[PDB]
Amino acid sequence: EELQKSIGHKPEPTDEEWELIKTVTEAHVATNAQGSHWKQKRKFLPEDIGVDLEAFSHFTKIITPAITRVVDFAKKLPMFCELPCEDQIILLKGCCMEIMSLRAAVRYDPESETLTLNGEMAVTRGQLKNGGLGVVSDAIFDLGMSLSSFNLDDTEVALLQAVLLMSSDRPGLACVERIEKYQDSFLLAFEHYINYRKHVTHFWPKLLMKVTDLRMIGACHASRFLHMKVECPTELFPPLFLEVFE
Ligand SMILES: N[C@@H](Cc1cc(I)c(Oc2ccc(O)c(I)c2)c(I)c1)C(=O)O
Repeated sequence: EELQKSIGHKPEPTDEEWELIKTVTEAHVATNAQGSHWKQKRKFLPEDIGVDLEAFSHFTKIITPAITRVVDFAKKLPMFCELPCEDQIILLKGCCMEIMSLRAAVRYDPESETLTLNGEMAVTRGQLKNGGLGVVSDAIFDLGMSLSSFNLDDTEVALLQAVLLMSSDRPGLACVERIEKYQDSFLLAFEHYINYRKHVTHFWPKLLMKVTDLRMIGACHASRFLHMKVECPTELFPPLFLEVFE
């Protein structure tokens, strides 16, 4: 590999990696709300709506499905299934917001300047921000605008998600080595898929910087959550939302 890159060849996926790629892609497509017809099926949140009580209410009433779809995505990855229960929980809690944010970001529309949540609710920066996210909204929107020129396909989005999922640095993990090895497997297949796609200069390095940003979005959301349960009541939070962000 290192030798091949030296010569200047950009290795494309092996047959082994194409299998992994098909698996991850299908896992994402099956659990991606509203499939590919999301634009027609989206409804714009009334300009008047939107910590703003009602805005927060709308978002939190649909976060349960969004969350379980992330779990559904992970369940369809055999590597994820090989991990012990404790690690599975830790990986899910860790990447949940990161992946949900990605899925919202990739559905940014310059025309309306909105993101689409769960493929059905189109919101502006101001609305998402006032409904509880604060600056996390700015971060997700900036990412979305930024990603439009990356022209990511379902496979690329799927692989980003898999890389986020398999983070061996989540506190409390037991299977550090194994999870890192899983991630390396995804990263390699990812880079090979990107060579095959032939996008844009320094594409791969630029994409990896997005991984870091999604990381940040997850972390700031944790802080936002602490700010929220100081304001909003506790009864305003759905049970699964509480389980994941504790
Ligand atoms: N759109 C995604 C899922 C998704 C659903 C929702 I509601 C989102 O807004 C949030 C998220 C966390 C919060 O604490 C609050 I308040 C609002 C986002 I960002 C993403 C998908 O397609 O799976």
